[PDB]
Amino acid sequence: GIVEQCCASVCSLYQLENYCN
Amino acid sequence: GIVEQCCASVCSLYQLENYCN
Amino acid sequence: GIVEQCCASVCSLYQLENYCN
Amino acid sequence: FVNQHLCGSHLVEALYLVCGERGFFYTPKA
Amino acid sequence: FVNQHLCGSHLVEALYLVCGERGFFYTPKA
Amino acid sequence: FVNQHLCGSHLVEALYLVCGERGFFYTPKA
Ligand SMILES: [Zn+2]
Repeated sequence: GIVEQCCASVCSLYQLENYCN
Repeated sequence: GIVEQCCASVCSLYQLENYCN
Repeated sequence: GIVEQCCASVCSLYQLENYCN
Repeated sequence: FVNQHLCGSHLVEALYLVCGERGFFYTPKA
Repeated sequence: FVNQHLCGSHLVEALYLVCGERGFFYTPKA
Repeated sequence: FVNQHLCGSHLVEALYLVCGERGFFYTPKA
């Protein structure tokens, strides 16, 4: 998931918007 | 000690209360 | 550089003053 | 924008910085 | 409450969050 | 003062704490 992907690999801020309400 | 145990293993917040004044 | 040296080894605050404006 | 490696309480800050007023959900796997 | 892995300046924040008005002592081994 | 290991967004805080009103430049290698 994001927590794992941002912490095992890299993620972008665009991917982070997906978890905003 | 706490610094080492919280950083080598895991500690709980209850254990942290021990070092408050 | 600083980012690399502070993160691969240790640096001191005196070394940090070098990058202030 | 740049690709970031984020782990910890450091990440949830980026969740706040990204989100803000929308609020977020923080869902780790355990 | 949950069991936390804490290392660094990140930890002393939890010392403040836990303690607060009591104040704390921060004693590393060196 | 003591010798610090600094990595990340954690470092730039020390850049602010060290510098402050002078401002700083943050130059990683990439
Ligand atoms: Zn960290």
